Amino acid sequence: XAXVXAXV
Amino acid sequence: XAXVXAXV
DNA sequence: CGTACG
DNA sequence: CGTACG
Ligand SMILES: *C(=O)c1cnc2ccccc2n1
Ligand SMILES: *C(=O)c1cnc2ccccc2n1
Ligand SMILES: *C(=O)c1cnc2ccccc2n1
Ligand SMILES: *C(=O)c1cnc2ccccc2n1
Ligand SMILES: [Mg+2]
Ligand SMILES: [Mg+2]
Repeated sequence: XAXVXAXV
Repeated sequence: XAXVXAXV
């Protein structure tokens, strides 16, 4: 759920 | 994440 | 690095 | 009730 590189 | 009634 | 429902 | 990444 975080999007630091993927945002899912 | 489960969709038993919303599916999110 | 943790968000997302009826 | 539990899922979703590079
Ligand atoms: C977001 O909160 C989140 C949490 N755990 C994960 C595991 C696998 C891929 C994506 C994820 N996203
Ligand atoms: C994004 O592409 C990405 C990849 N690996 C990580 C590891 C831990 C924290 C955040 C990350 N973000
Ligand atoms: C799915 O796995 C999941 C987990 N917890 C939640 C909390 C709030 C809304 C949606 C949710 N979805
Ligand atoms: C779906 O609409 C819905 C509503 N509340 C719940 C509570 C517990 C398990 C599954 C649920 N599904
Ligand atoms: Mg985890
Ligand atoms: Mg929970």
